[PDB]
Amino acid sequence: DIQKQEVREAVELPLTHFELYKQIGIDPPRGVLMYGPPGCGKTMLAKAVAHHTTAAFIRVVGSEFVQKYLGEGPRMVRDVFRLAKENAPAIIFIDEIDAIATKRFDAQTGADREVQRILLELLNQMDGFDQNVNVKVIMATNRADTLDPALLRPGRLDRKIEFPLPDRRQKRLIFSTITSKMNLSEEVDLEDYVARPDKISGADINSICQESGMLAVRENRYIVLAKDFEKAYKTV
Amino acid sequence: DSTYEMIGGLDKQIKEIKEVIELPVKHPELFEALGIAQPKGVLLYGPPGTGKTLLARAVAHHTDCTFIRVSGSELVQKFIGRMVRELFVMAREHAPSIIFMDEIDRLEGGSGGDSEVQRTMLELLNQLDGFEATKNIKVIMATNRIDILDSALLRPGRIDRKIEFPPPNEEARLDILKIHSRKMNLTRGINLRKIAELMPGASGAEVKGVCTEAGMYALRERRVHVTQEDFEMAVAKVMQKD
Amino acid sequence: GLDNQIQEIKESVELPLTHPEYYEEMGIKPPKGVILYGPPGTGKTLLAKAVANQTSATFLRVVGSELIQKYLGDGPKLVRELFRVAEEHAPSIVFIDEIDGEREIQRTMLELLNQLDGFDSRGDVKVIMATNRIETLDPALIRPGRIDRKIEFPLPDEKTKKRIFQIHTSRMTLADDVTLDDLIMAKDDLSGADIKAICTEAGLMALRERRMKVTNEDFKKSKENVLYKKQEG
Repeated sequence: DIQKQEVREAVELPLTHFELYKQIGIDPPRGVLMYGPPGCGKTMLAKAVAHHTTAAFIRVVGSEFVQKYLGEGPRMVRDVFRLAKENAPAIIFIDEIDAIATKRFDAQTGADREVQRILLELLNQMDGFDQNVNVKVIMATNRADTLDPALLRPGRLDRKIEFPLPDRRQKRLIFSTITSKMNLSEEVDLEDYVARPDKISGADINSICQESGMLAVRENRYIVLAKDFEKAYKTV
Repeated sequence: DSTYEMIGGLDKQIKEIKEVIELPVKHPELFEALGIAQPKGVLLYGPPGTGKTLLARAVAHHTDCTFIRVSGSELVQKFIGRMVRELFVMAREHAPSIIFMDEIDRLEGGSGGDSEVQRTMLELLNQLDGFEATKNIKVIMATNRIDILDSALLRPGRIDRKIEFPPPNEEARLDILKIHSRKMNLTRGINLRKIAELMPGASGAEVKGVCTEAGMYALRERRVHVTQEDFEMAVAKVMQKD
Repeated sequence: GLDNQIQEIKESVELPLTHPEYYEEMGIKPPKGVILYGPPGTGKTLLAKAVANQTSATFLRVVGSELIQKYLGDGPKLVRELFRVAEEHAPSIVFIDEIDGEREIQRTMLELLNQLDGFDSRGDVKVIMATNRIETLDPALIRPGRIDRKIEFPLPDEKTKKRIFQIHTSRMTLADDVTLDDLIMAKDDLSGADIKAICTEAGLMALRERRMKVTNEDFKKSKENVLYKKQEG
């Protein structure tokens, strides 16, 4: 009863109470970091938080600004940030940061140092805009060792929701929010069907469930059952 | 800016460092009667003193010189720049300057690029050790974190300066905490003396830990003014991680 | 206390390219150079001995041999570049300081041994070797480099440190109680940067009270920091 309260008061309360932080003078932290090479994720929590509120959202592919341009970067991130702080409150999900957070000694590859200057440039602009900015910026990664110490430095990412061993309550939550849109029954149970993908580490479990929906969409069986779950697990 | 009104508690160490840094500033005539040269620099090893950079930016702010770091933590990494000669050209044009690395304070790739930066500053110390373009070019190391082993190992105190800095003055715990309380909205019925003196043993980062970890309870209760009970809870909130 | 030594080795190193009537007509031709070493090392003692040649000449300074272990075993190619640039820059003086798998180190050490001797090169430039201790290096490097004469660093003969102290204190202000015999006699195996360091910190410590004159009690009081620092580790 503390994770949903901390994340709740750390997501929905700062979203519409900026003037109160202007009064008390404390910047609300918004950076939520996800990690863990076994569990890919980036879909259950990204689409869960991205779908708990019926508003606008602007997602970006990990290579949305890599166009070897030096002057187009700040214009792109400045335009996205200004339409995100001016158009509507959106939760930007930045993915694949390990490819844009790598340093290089040789100056001949100015595109890598340029895109890390873009990532560090928005990392500095979010620091200068800590005084109640009208945008939420969540971030996810899988290889934090290659990342720079500026990303994991405090003041930027104050929340680190890991996935080492989720209890049964988190299974009822993250699996209820995904079974509420699918055809459930009395036999549908994904507790062992999520314990086994923890023994044999498999990525994008939610995408594998979507593949199970692609095998159950053949109009041969209305309610998805264990045959498509275990079949979708042994095949893909 | 971070002038003397935003840093305090090292009166003896600034009284001792004015002859290392402030000597070529206002009294360079002692070169004949004394015979001094340009040393490598100075460093402060130990726990983070909550202002390890405010002192370099303070002496640099009073020297009226520029602050150009190497790692480029805040949009100053590619603005100047083999990316090794442009720093020496800007150091030649801007003779008064203070260098202090802040971002550096996997073991396969991180020590690869970080080893390229270490080789960069090593060959820069070879160029500055061999020849010299202009004066007032000094580098300052930062040993406050755990992953700092190259600067503490390569600088034992044989041809460089060393300062024992576990117990700076107890003002790194008290009066710079008062300074960090001056910036934020502070009430008038607070007593930072007892709550600042009753945090021994753990580390020297009690200032930033109690402020930043207290902002979560000042953010929870949404109090317009920070009370002493918030810092009292922050003491436990930072001692739980010990 | 080394004026006759510095003029003996000075004549031993200045005979090439200067005073040619007693260099090539009589047939001296020592086309190998000398090898030096200092027990305190630090490069300032040997730099203060070889600095007499840096007055009116061209000098080259290569300190340390770390450029071989810090990278892949490229070999003696850099020594060959220094050899061709020394041939293109014959009016110069070659000086190497801080000379400090295994099958490659031995073959590049024998290749450097034959290269340093110069089997296919006559007298074109002088090469001077320097290191911390001559006992650590292999004695095979003696015949190519040192074929004329070698010299060791003398003892505190109370005249070398007295002359250096006079040069450093030619314009300084010292009190009458500041004696010299206890200083030049108490010190043992200290370079010029040590006496210059204790004089520098002595004047800087005497500056704390706006005193333009340094007393002997403040000089020894400043010396307590160096004597205590060298014995701490």
